[PDB]
Amino acid sequence: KGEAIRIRSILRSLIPLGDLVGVISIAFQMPTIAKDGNVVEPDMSAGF
Amino acid sequence: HRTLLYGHAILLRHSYSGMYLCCLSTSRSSTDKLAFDVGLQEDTTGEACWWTIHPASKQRSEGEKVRVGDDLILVSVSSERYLH
Repeated sequence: KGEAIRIRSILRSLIPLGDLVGVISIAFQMPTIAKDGNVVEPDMSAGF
Repeated sequence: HRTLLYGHAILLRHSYSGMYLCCLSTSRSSTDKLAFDVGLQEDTTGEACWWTIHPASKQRSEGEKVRVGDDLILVSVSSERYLH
């Protein structure tokens, strides 16, 4: 369908592939064991 | 010999070259990565050549007679982008 093809092409023009790949390549910050033994958990509502 | 109407696709042939105005779909993309470029192509076939008329003025409406000297806005059939 030409309409669907046009819409998909428009969305491809809107969003580059490399930007999506880079955002996927971005890595989260890591929970880590502290000296006392507890887990310091990054606040997720303020992070990636 | 047909009478032009608002909201009707039109195909333009350049007088000198004999080619047809269209959206190239290949863009220099400076400033606006989203927009395409506009240029001539030889082939008649394709949705790129055709452009849809729309009434810029509020008084004119879809299906109305086309004025001789009225302001006008054209939208590319291929990507729904105005001649900008």
